Amino acid sequence: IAIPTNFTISVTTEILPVSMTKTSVDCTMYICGDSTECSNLLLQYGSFCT
Amino acid sequence: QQFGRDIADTTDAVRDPQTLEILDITPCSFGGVSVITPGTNTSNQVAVLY
Repeated sequence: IAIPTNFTISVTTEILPVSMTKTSVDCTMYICGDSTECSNLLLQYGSFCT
Repeated sequence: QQFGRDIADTTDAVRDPQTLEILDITPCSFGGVSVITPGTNTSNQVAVLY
Protein backbone atom coordinates (compact mmCIF):
# COMPACT_ATOMS: atom_id res chain seq x y z
CA ILE A 1 0.00 0.00 0.00
CA ALA A 2 0.99 3.64 -0.45
CA ILE A 3 0.02 6.23 2.16
CA PRO A 4 0.64 10.00 2.02
CA THR A 5 2.86 11.52 4.69
CA ASN A 6 2.06 15.14 3.79
CA PHE A 7 -0.53 17.29 2.06
CA THR A 8 -0.88 20.40 -0.06
CA ILE A 9 -3.76 22.86 -0.02
CA SER A 10 -4.67 23.79 -3.58
CA VAL A 11 -6.83 26.75 -4.60
CA THR A 12 -8.21 26.36 -8.11
CA THR A 13 -10.43 28.71 -10.11
CA GLU A 14 -13.60 27.67 -11.94
CA ILE A 15 -15.27 30.16 -14.30
CA LEU A 16 -18.96 29.99 -15.17
CA PRO A 17 -21.10 32.38 -17.24
CA VAL A 18 -24.51 33.17 -15.80
CA SER A 19 -26.01 35.95 -17.95
CA MET A 20 -26.15 37.32 -21.48
CA THR A 21 -26.71 40.89 -22.64
CA LYS A 22 -30.40 41.76 -22.52
CA THR A 23 -31.15 42.98 -26.04
CA SER A 24 -34.38 44.17 -27.61
CA VAL A 25 -35.27 45.00 -31.21
CA ASP A 26 -38.03 47.29 -32.42
CA CYS A 27 -39.18 45.04 -35.25
CA THR A 28 -40.89 47.85 -37.16
CA MET A 29 -37.98 50.28 -36.87
CA TYR A 30 -35.53 47.59 -37.98
CA ILE A 31 -37.57 46.43 -40.97
CA CYS A 32 -39.11 49.65 -42.25
CA GLY A 33 -37.25 52.53 -40.62
CA ASP A 34 -39.72 55.42 -40.58
CA SER A 35 -41.46 54.67 -43.89
CA THR A 36 -45.23 54.62 -43.49
CA GLU A 37 -46.04 52.47 -46.52
CA CYS A 38 -43.38 49.91 -45.64
CA SER A 39 -45.07 49.64 -42.25
CA ASN A 40 -48.44 49.21 -43.95
CA LEU A 41 -46.99 46.37 -46.01
CA LEU A 42 -45.52 44.87 -42.83
CA LEU A 43 -48.98 44.70 -41.27
CA GLN A 44 -49.83 42.19 -44.01
CA TYR A 45 -47.46 39.68 -42.38
CA GLY A 46 -49.44 39.46 -39.15
CA SER A 47 -47.93 38.92 -35.70
CA PHE A 48 -44.30 38.17 -36.61
CA CYS A 49 -43.04 41.30 -34.86
CA THR A 50 -45.04 40.49 -31.73
CA GLN B 1 -17.61 64.00 -48.43
CA GLN B 2 -21.29 64.82 -48.93
CA PHE B 3 -23.04 62.48 -46.49
CA GLY B 4 -22.30 59.84 -43.89
CA ARG B 5 -23.71 56.42 -43.10
CA ASP B 6 -23.54 54.01 -40.18
CA ILE B 7 -22.58 50.33 -40.15
CA ALA B 8 -26.01 49.32 -41.47
CA ASP B 9 -25.47 51.80 -44.37
CA THR B 10 -28.29 53.96 -42.96
CA THR B 11 -27.71 57.63 -43.70
CA ASP B 12 -26.84 59.14 -40.32
CA ALA B 13 -25.60 62.60 -41.30
CA VAL B 14 -25.87 64.85 -44.35
CA ARG B 15 -24.36 68.11 -45.55
CA ASP B 16 -26.67 70.96 -46.53
CA PRO B 17 -25.82 71.84 -50.16
CA GLN B 18 -26.30 75.57 -49.56
CA THR B 19 -25.13 76.30 -46.01
CA LEU B 20 -22.63 73.38 -46.04
CA GLU B 21 -23.41 72.53 -42.41
CA ILE B 22 -23.53 68.98 -41.05
CA LEU B 23 -26.91 67.69 -39.88
CA ASP B 24 -27.49 64.38 -38.13
CA ILE B 25 -30.73 62.56 -38.96
CA THR B 26 -32.57 60.80 -36.14
CA PRO B 27 -35.73 58.72 -36.59
CA CYS B 28 -38.92 60.50 -35.54
CA SER B 29 -40.45 57.44 -33.88
CA PHE B 30 -39.65 56.68 -30.24
CA GLY B 31 -40.28 53.01 -29.53
CA GLY B 32 -38.64 52.68 -26.14
CA VAL B 33 -41.74 53.13 -23.97
CA SER B 34 -42.69 50.74 -21.18
CA VAL B 35 -45.82 50.91 -19.03
CA ILE B 36 -45.77 49.75 -15.40
CA THR B 37 -49.20 48.70 -14.20
CA PRO B 38 -50.41 47.03 -10.99
CA GLY B 39 -53.23 45.47 -13.02
CA THR B 40 -56.48 46.85 -14.38
CA ASN B 41 -58.17 44.72 -11.72
CA THR B 42 -56.69 46.78 -8.86
CA SER B 43 -56.21 50.25 -10.37
CA ASN B 44 -56.17 52.27 -13.57
CA GLN B 45 -52.97 54.14 -12.68
CA VAL B 46 -49.76 53.56 -14.61
CA ALA B 47 -46.16 54.70 -14.75
CA VAL B 48 -44.13 55.23 -17.91
CA LEU B 49 -40.48 54.32 -18.43
CA TYR B 50 -38.60 55.97 -21.30
